Amino acid sequence: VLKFTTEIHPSCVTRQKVIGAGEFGEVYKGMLKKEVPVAIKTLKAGYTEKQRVDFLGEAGIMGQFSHHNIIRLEGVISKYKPMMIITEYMENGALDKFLREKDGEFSVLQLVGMLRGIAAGMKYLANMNYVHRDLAARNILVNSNLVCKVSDFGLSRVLEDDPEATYKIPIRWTAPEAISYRKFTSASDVWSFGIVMWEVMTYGERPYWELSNHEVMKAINDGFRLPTPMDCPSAIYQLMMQCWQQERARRPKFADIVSILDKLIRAPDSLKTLADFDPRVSIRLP
Ligand SMILES: Cc1cccc(Cl)c1NC(=O)c1cnc(Nc2cccc(C(=O)N3CC[C@H](C(=O)O)C3)c2)s1
Repeated sequence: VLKFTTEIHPSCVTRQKVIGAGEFGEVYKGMLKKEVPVAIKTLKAGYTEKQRVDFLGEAGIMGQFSHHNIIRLEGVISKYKPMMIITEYMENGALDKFLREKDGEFSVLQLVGMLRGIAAGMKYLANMNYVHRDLAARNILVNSNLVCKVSDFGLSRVLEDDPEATYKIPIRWTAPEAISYRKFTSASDVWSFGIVMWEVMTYGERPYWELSNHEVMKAINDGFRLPTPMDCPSAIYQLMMQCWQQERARRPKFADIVSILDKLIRAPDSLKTLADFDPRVSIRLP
């Protein structure tokens, strides 16, 4: 896969600021030689064979894709150490943190547009035979045009690197069959997409609040589902609910999701009809 990747010389790359970090490398904002901003992920000397395969495997996978809603690879530094993966720079960072910092600042149409973009990237990945396994707002990046792009690619590194994945998966974003018998498919990614819809429409509320992982699994198995967000179009809540069908075959495909979201956006008055919100509090005044 790496034959598809541009090998970039280190003198073309300036790291400027740390924006992410782990035990074996960091992510930087930087510039790439007409200079352009880029994100730069490093792998420090001493890495194992498995770490090298996982790290360059992420770039190898990303280099196979060309889609507006999938993070673009610019190239790699593999002939010098530390090794680096260089991608486009998404100026607004991770979607979950972005929404929590911008609570209430977007229109419903803007939020639905973000979901359409995520769904288009996921339809592309699914049709390219790539199962994400860790779809969540924390793994979507947002640029200065409000474009949302799917990130976090690889094999075993995806669930290994995510702190939300517990002994190892991120339970409350994961479909039942993936938890119960390890069946990860594009239809389990659709379940996750339903969770991401709820994260977007709530401005980054944590799914299921303080329920424990066991309590979430028991609730889902008993037929409970997340309640409607505040100010959520009825069509959007119906769509996320259908993503959470227990029976995999009843879930929409991403092709259906993209189609529905595009129709709603193109007739935006459809989004003015809101699902009823069940208040958890009662305020009464004489
Ligand atoms: C997705 C991917 C896979 C492998 C290797 C790499 Cl280099 C990448 N690309 C990335 O991780 C990223 C691309 N764009 C990113 N943007 C980003 C991430 C986290 C925070 C921010 C952000 O909003 N910041 C605002 C304050 C600070 C700044 O102004 O740079 C950081 C931006 S991360």
